[PDB]
Amino acid sequence: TLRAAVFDLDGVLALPAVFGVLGRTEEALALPRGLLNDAFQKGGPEGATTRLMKGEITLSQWIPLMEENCRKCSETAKVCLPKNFSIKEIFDKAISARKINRPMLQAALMLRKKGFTTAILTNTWLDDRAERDGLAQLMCELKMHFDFLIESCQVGMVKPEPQIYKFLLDTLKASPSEVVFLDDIGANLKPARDLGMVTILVQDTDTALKELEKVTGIQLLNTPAPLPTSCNPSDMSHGYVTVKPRVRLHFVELGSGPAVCLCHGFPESWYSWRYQIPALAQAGYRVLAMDMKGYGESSAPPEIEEYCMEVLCKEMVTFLDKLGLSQAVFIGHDWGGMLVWYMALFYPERVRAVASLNTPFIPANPNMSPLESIKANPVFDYQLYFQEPGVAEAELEQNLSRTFKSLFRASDESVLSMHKVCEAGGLFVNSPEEPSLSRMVTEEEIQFYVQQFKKSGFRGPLNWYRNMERNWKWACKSLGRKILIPALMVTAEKDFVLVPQMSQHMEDWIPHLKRGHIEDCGHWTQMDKPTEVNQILIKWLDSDAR
Ligand code: NA
Repeated sequence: TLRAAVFDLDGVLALPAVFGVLGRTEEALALPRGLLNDAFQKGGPEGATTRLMKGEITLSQWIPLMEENCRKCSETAKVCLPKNFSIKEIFDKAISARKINRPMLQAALMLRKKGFTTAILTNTWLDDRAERDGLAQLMCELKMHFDFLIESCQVGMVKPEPQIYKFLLDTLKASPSEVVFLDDIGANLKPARDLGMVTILVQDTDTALKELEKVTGIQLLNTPAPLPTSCNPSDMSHGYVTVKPRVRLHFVELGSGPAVCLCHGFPESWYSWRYQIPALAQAGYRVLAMDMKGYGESSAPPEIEEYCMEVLCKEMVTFLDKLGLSQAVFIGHDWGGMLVWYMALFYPERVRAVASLNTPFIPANPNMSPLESIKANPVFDYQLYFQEPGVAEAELEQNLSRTFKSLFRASDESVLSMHKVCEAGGLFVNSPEEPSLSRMVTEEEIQFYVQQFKKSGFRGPLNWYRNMERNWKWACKSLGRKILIPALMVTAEKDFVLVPQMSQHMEDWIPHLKRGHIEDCGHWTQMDKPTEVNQILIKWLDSDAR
């Protein structure tokens, strides 16, 4: 019968509770027990703290009223507050120390995944302190995971008044017996129990989650490690820049801080970074996840030479110029990784730092045609199949769902071997018509790629492979250079085309190179091991890109 879960903020979704600082301050200063808690609740429904929680006044206006209450309580107790006593300092530290209670958030996310409507209901204030950004960030991270956020200072009602509970039920569109309500303050839980709500008094998180699990019948404790947060395309900010007549690049943008430009490979999308975008934004970066030229909402001109590396790099420089960005960190995967190494070699002044997933940096050999180098490696046979215009386009466009379901597979799920493709007659000739769904992707995720590729198909994307000679002549101009800006190379153990061993000589040309390595990871690094990718990238960005 339960179909809604409501959580308090202080002491439930975030710990240590700010309210607990009154007791901790009394004990540290050896003040009479309850002195600061009595000053905080002084006047009850008519006192300063209720006015603050209803939004009548702001936190900075309340701070001197709380201080006056502290003195009235200390005078009646016959005691004295310390010389440097500061309510602002006490509250600044408590708010800063209070972090998200990750197991409680994990449980709310699980209930929402199982069809529950979730909400945060909190008695809170209008924070106008100089340090208010810290709590604004915490609220942004939390609220995105809930259907509703109800704050006392916005609605002009406070717990435990009956009106805020009726407002909550109207918001949830639910009868009280269909709601579980979690709170750490017994008095604020009482009105919800009177209406008939299932209530949980939260002291330690583990016991609260055992009660929640028992009453909902859903496993919440001891669960497998969840995936990082993903992106819902319709919830993102979409940006568009014209880099030349007829050529417009699309990107998704999230976060504040140093600009980080994510460059996908073939045949992908900005959406290939769906697990990285929220994580990097939360870590303090302004993420720009591109639809590379030829893909998604970016322009896809038909000419092969529009996709040579020199042109593609010049366009990424123009993209930064139009956005007013002097630099960005460039992170690439597959063809995007090849692009970011050439951005580092030709435009180091515009690249704050560079990172590649899977694609190594191997200098061009000026004594061998790129055609002969490609012919020498059996795993690169699919590149020769992609050379003749129209052949691979017809195969890849014939059934888009089959194409993405065949390509996007973990290392132990393959249906396509990248060798003997020309002799076989195509990539999918020994592959099923209706491939099974990989554990890495849902049907809904495959359908997003299908819809993106309906616009321009595979001509633009395949043209990235049709400039081997042009790219080789341009790369040969850089053979006397080294990459001396901050760089990271991430290898994937089970990518059988871009094998880790191919990156072994990179330090000869990038002497200060940093590395990451992902075990049991295939070609589709970002979606195969997203937790590991996020950990490696954030660690590297925080040490080398700030
Ligand atoms: Na072949």
